Amino acid sequence: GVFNYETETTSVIPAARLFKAFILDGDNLFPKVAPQAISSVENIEGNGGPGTIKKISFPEGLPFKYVKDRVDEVDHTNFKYNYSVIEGGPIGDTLEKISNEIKIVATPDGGSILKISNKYHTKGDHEVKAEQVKASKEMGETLLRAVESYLLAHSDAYN
Repeated sequence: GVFNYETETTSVIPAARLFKAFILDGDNLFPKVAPQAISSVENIEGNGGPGTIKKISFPEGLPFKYVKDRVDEVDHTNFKYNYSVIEGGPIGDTLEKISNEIKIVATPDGGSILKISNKYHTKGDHEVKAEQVKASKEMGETLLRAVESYLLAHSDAYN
């Protein structure tokens, strides 16, 4: 009973840059440029290389505790990022596993669009709640905005 939440977002930053900074360096940004969304990531070790895990931890006031993500390999030339949320967040209820695939696209006059693919893997019970898909899509849009204005404020970081 998986759900295919194929959504997307828009950013003024070109695809490549948005990737090297908002998708390749979110651990040294999300918290800095977005201390309101992330607090610090812990793991990124070298145990599985392509497909390792990470422990993202938000600041207090969170209804959850943290979130482990699976890089599931990563791209670069075509700006692609196949990762997962697995354990972490509102786990339980009706959402145990979650595989997300992202694909940035550069436009001749539209900056870059982030094609997000939230594949939810719940376990029977009720179906994924769009509202829930929105909360996560909310932290994702806010972060994109953080790394979006971080490149301009700083000296063109990730250039």
